[PDB]
Amino acid sequence: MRIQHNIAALNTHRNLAANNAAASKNLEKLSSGFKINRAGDDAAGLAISEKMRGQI
Amino acid sequence: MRIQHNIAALNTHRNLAANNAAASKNLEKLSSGFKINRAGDDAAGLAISEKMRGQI
Repeated sequence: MRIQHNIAALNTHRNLAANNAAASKNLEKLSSGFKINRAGDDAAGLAISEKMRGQI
Repeated sequence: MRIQHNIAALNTHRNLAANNAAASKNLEKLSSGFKINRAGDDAAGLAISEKMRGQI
């Protein structure tokens, strides 16, 4: 309730970690120049891109 | 009745001992930072705290 646990700081830490992760993802997308670097980014579209690259 | 026994002082001693004990309990709770240091403090709540700690 008072000392042993400070829940506001925990919530703030969570949100801070999430924001840092999102910024890191954006940095990856900007440095790479591609919007899809992993399949977790977009599954339907990775396959399409690979087939289109083969066709090109 | 007059000399051999002084009952007011006995009652005062009892109350003094009780107050000292309560103050000591409060000191324990303040130094520890926890409201439940023994099961005599609270039985239903010790178990809940332990299960919640395990889950955390």
